[PDB]
Formats: sequence, C-alpha cells, structure tokens
Amino acid sequence: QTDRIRRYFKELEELQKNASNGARG
Amino acid sequence: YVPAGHNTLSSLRHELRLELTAQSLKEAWMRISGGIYFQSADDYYASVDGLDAEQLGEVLAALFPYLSTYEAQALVQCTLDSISKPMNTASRQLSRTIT
Amino acid sequence: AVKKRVAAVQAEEAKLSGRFITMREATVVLNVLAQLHREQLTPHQVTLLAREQHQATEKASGLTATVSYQVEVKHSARDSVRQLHEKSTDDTGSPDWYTGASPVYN
Amino acid sequence: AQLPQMDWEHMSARSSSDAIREEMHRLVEGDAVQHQRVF
Amino acid sequence: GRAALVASELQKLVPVLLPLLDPPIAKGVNVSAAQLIVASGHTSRRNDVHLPDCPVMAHALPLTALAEHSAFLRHPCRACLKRRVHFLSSEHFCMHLEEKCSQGGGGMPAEWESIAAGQFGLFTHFTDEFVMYATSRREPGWTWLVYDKERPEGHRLVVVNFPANRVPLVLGLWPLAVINMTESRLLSAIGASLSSIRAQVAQEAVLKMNWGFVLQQWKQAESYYESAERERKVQAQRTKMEREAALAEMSKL
Amino acid sequence: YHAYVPKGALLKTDMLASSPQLVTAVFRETEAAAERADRANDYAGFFSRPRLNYPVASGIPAFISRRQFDVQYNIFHHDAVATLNRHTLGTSLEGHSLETVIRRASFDATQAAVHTAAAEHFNYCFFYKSLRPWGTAVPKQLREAFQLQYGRDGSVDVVEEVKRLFTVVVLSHQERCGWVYLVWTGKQFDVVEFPHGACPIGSDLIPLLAINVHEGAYSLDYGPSGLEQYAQNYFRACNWFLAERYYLQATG
Ligand SMILES: [Zn+2]
Repeated sequence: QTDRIRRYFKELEELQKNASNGARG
Repeated sequence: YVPAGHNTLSSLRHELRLELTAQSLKEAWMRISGGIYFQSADDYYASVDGLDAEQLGEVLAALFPYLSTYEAQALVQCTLDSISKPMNTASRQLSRTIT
Repeated sequence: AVKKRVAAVQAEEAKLSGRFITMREATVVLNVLAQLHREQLTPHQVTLLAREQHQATEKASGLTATVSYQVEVKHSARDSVRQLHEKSTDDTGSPDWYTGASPVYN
Repeated sequence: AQLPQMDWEHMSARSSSDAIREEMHRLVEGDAVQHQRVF
Repeated sequence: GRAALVASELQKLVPVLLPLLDPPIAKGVNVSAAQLIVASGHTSRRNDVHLPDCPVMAHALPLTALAEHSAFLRHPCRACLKRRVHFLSSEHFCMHLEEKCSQGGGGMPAEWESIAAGQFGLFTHFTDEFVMYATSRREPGWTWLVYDKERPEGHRLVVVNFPANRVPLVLGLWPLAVINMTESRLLSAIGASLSSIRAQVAQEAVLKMNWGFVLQQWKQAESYYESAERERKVQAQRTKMEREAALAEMSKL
Repeated sequence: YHAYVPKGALLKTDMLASSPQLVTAVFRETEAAAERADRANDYAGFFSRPRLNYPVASGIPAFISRRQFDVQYNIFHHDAVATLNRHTLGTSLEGHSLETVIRRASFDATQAAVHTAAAEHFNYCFFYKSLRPWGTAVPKQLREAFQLQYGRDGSVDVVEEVKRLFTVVVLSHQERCGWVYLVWTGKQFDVVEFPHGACPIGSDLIPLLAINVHEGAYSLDYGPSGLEQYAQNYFRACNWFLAERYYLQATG
C-alpha cells in the first residue's frame, strides 16, 4: 500500500506532464 | 496513536474543511489541481517556467485588495510552501537568525 | 472548548478585517495555481490576467444574465469589492440609511 | 476574487456557542482510540 | 475628550469631501458620520487612486496632518482623504454611541429582557456573551452590539467586536451598542494581568450599560428594517443592477 | 542570593532604621512573591519575555520613562507571551519557535488568534532590542546604504531624511495601535507600517528598526498629542548597530 500511494501519485504527475503539451503549445 | 485532530477516514468526497492546515491545503488541492504536487515552491516555479515571485505577488495584491504589497507575495510563498516542503533560502534563514 | 471559542471569535474578527484567509478564501488561489499549470502562461500574459483580476475586483458586480431578445435568465456571480460596495449601504445605495443614533456634522 | 469580509454570517456561526457545541461534540467523538491510520 | 481634538478636526474635512461624493450625496449640511462611514468608507485602490502630486501618497505628508494642511485641501484627493475621514468619522461615531449607551445611572431593564430571553434563554447568557466578546479582543479596540436582518425572527441581537475603529456599518450592520476596550481604556483601568484588567472592563461595562437607550436603538432598527421604504429602495436597487447587467450582456452582438 | 531575592524586589544598602513594620511588610511581600512564582512556573510555557541587554532602572535615557517602559514590558508583552503560551501550547503547531509558528499559521482565519499572538510577541521583542540607553551614531556601512536610496542632491542629513520618513509613517498610521519598522525589502528600504496582528516576518522583510506607536506606548510619557515628539525622541535611543549588522547580512 505504501508503494501504491507512491505509484498513484507518480502516474498522476506523469499525466500532468502529458496534459501540459496536450493543452498548451 | 492516531494524532489529535488528524482524521483518518477523510476522503475528498468528504466535504472540504475550513482550517488553514498543511493537510487541509494538500487535500483541497488534490481536489483542485487534480494531480499536481511540487517538491517545493521551485518545482512549481520550474513548471511555470518564467513566472517570478513578483509575477504572482502582483496577481494576488490585486486578487485580494485589503492585502498589502509584500503581504500578497507572502500569501504566494506560503501557499506554495504549504502544498510543498518549505524552502531553503537565505531569506527565510536570515529571518530565523535575526528573530 | 473555551479556548477554541475565543480563537473562533478572533477567527471572525481578523477575517472581517480583511488580511486573513480560510479554505474557500484561498481555494481560489489553489485554483490560480491549478490553471496556471494547466493552461500554461507567459509573464506578460500573467500581467494581463492580473489586470483582469484587478478590473474584476473593485468594479465587478453580480447578478449576471444570458439569453437563450426572446428568452433571458439571470443568476448571481462570484465575489468582488463591489459586492461590499453594495452591502455597506443596506443594499440601498444611499449611505444615510442609519436613521438611528449617530452624530451629525453640519 | 473572493473577498474575506463578505462571508461573515458564517464566521459568527463559529463564535456562537451553538456551533462550538456542535463541533466540540465531533472533536470529543474523535479524541477516542482509533485503529485505522489510513483508508 | 473628543470635542478636544476630533470633533474640532472633523468639520474641516467634511466640507471638502462632500463634493467628491456628490453622486453618493448631494445633500449638503445634514450628514451624519453614519453616512460618511458608509459612502466614504470603501476606500478604493484603483477607483480612488491618489490624485497626481499627492503628499500623503508620496510619503511627504502624514495622513493625520491633512485637515490642517491647506495645500492639500486646495487640490485634495478621494482616498487620500476618504481614509482620514473613514477613521475620524468612525472614531467619533464610536464615542457617540459610547456616551449614548453608557449613561446607565438609571436602573431600567425593560421588555429588553424579553428580546434577549427569546434569543438566549436567559439574560445572563447575554451579559456573558458580551463580556467574552470584548475580552477576547484581537486588538485594543471597540466592541459593538448590532442587529442583523437575515435571521431576525428570534436570533437578532448579535454582538461583534470589530477592528480598531471600523464600525459595524461598513458591513451593513445596525449597531445597537459599543464597548471601549481600547488601550486608552486599559491604561485608565491600570491607574487603579491584562486577561483580567480587561474582564474588569467587560463585565464592568456590561453593567454600566444603559440598556434603556439601547432599547430605543432596537426599536429604531425594528422600525427601519420593518418599514416599507426599505422594500422600496431594495427593490429599486435590485432592478437597477439587474438592468445594468442585462444591457451589458447585450453589448457586442 | 540573586536566585532567591524575589523577581522584582530591590535589596538596598539597608538603612538600619529598619522598623519592625519596615521588615514585616517586605517579608509579607516576599512570601506573596514566593507563591506567585511557584505559580508562574505552572502557568508558564514555551516562550518567555526576552531579556533586554541594557539597564532600564530609570527610563531609557532621553527617550522614555521608567514607568512607561515598565508598562509595556511588564504588562503588555507579558500579556502577549502569556496568551501565546495559552494558544500554541496544545495545538498542532506547538513548541517550534515564533519563526515557524508565524510562518506556518500565517495568513489564516482558523488560527487567527494564534498568528496575532505570535506576531505581536515578536514585535515587542524587536522594539526591546532596537532601543539603546544613549543612541548609536549611524555607522559608515549603513549611512551609505541610505545614501544610495535617499540621497537627492543632499548633505549630511540623509539619515535625517530617513528619520523624516520614520516620523511621516508613524503619523500616517492613525489607529494608534501598531508598529512602524524600518526594514529591508530584499530589494530596497521602506518604512513599513504595522497593524496589531502583523510583523516584518509575516511581511517577509528584514526588520532593521522597531518603533512602537501603540497609543499605550506613550500615553503616560507625552500622551497621544506628543506622538511626533516621541517619534523624534526614539532616535536618541535607537540602535543603529542592530540595524546595520542586520542590513549587511541581509544584502550579502
Ligand atoms: Zn495620494
């Protein structure tokens, strides 16, 4: 479960950097 | 022991609270930004890529007008630092020492 | 409970004194940063948005409407300084609504 | 913008000793022992 | 002590701003500070900017040395005198309501206990709430007792302490009483532990409190907020702002 | 003996005309002091009234009176720190210095009492420091810092221009409850004004001089009508050494 917190939030940060280029350019 | 006033089974669908806490800010932000978390103020600032400190200081001196000039900047820094880890800077450090 | 209430008094007074914040008074700043990282900004675009939020601060006023002239519908808007401008005068606009105890200057 | 002074009729709800009780009841329900650190 | 300096200084700032609030007030002579505070209160940052070459803006003149500075009074500004006015007006209003609610040599509780008993259950609850709110003061200042209109059924006679002098008009409240918690008050109490020698004023003034006068105040508000010209002006402004909204939304077609 | 002689009393070159009443009354006091001091050490808390580095037997010379400074120090600051140790001892912010309670319960309503207490506490600390019994001539690393800012085709009266600005913002504060600090904003100086409930650390500035314009701060010495004379007198008892050696670490 600790790794699960860490996984969920790192993939959310990946999603954020994906949404960066997909929304502004 | 579960610390005092720290709620365990608190969700996001659980309505938002009112206390200006690091936990409160962080969970409200979890609702708000969806998933953005910064390891400091400066991760946010590297994300914003060229927005200086004053570039938000003026924004907030406008946004809430009863705030004074440097106090706008302070709200800036503080919400950063509260959704982050507090910053390592000679500003805060000379504050601590002088004080 | 005693101390928590005495702060809950000062937690009202400092708020109504303006320079103090809370959850739905800083949640907009959580939104500021949210969309600043969502729809990226350059500095001068930030200064344009800041002047936007200083023109939506001391003059923006509520009760905004929209058309669906054949059909129209109106509902209330976000805060400002002007909603204080209108709540300081009983919402009458005439600052001489206090017909009671008060000193006068002639 | 969201001015602070405006939302008041809620900020005296606190310093009213009616919500002091209705939230100190919650704080007392919470001071007890709990065996769940996270969800 | 107010007629010493503030009542002597205010009437020299009143005649010079009554121009700049002509759209608010074109009356002339009959302006109570309860009108100066309300209109000449919301001291703007962009609307009431400092007028070019302002000395209390350029940090060359103290905001307290305006009503004597004729060189400013010649070409004044709005906020650069709206604040000075919003302080002195408010100060004299505090002292007004002060001497008016303090003249309690007369032992007259009235059907005022009825009001407060409806609101609490007991009137000692009231004296206690009122002493707590003034002792628990974030600043040496002024406490107020006021009227609210959104729950005026039973839950009305509501106390609140405000900043140093900001009177509960600027949030649209109807003041009914004051209490003097300022440092000039506490230093007078000293002449005889702060958390004690301000309860020595809380539960002292809530007994020196002339409640009769305040009952005239409560019925004054129960007449203002219960008259019809209130509905008139409120519906008028509610249509004025609604039309100003509709015309603006139908602009750029 | 210094450790037993009660915390306010004053031993003397005893007069030897010490009457029985003369002795019995002071013992009655000392026994009162004893239990109030065995009471202080359980009413007590994390923070304490900062000691001052100078005598205040009489008044801080040519600025303030013995009675006036003992008013502020003994009652109002002791009040501030006492309510601070009422308020922080026992909340999620307990027992880290003012420099972290200020900054982590700053700009907040739901902890407004907390932040107000904290900032006022510091404020008193710094006024205390910034005084000095007979004034420090503005030093040579400092006067030039003020030349770089407030020299406009000027003469040796540039620190006088800064004193001018001091008095100016003293009086441009009107509530008569607050603090006027000369600071260093991280880019330049500016005499900032201060409500009751704020400090230069809530304002993120480097406090370089601390003035106390609370109505109570001079009510007894000159009254509210002598505020200009006070904002002047404060400069025969300010500490520009404190000012300057804070400014230098401020810059670099
Ligand atoms: Zn100006």
